[PDB]
Amino acid sequence: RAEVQIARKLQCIADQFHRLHT
Amino acid sequence: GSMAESELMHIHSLAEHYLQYVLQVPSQACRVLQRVAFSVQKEVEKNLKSYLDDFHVESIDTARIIFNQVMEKEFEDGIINWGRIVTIFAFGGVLLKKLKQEQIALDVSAYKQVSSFVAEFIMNNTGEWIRQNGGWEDGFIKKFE
Ligand SMILES: [Cl-]
Ligand SMILES: [Cl-]
Repeated sequence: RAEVQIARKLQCIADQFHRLHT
Repeated sequence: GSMAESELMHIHSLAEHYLQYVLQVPSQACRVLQRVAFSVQKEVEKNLKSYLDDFHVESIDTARIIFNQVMEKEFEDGIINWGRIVTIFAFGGVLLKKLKQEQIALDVSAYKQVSSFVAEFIMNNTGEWIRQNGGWEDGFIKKFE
């Protein structure tokens, strides 16, 4: 459960970066 | 070939330098990568503090297991971009900091061990994508210009 919420947060952060820089 | 080998060694240098930065152990991609990856690491440590507190990273093997399980879940959709790549370095630092706090076996070389599994994941999951998308100088750095 902890690994899923971490992974999902990293996905979300990665998305944030991707959206900002494109 | 030799090109894939050179690519892995370059990724390893990037990972080693980032992790050295994380632990204050004594190039432009390195500089920008360090800043953005650290901003991610800080976000994770602040916002997922209780989840990170559900793990005790008492050994290098435990660090590797958790890194791979989390990264595998992150990357399960097969999506690759520079944002995603940055998060791999960041989570490696997050785990290295925990390992330094919680490791039982004396390990002064832990950042070297972590840099190796971090470099392997990056190469194995994103290495081809990196060369297909401008590499570090013409791809990654250009994201900031
Ligand atoms: Cl991106
Ligand atoms: Cl190497």
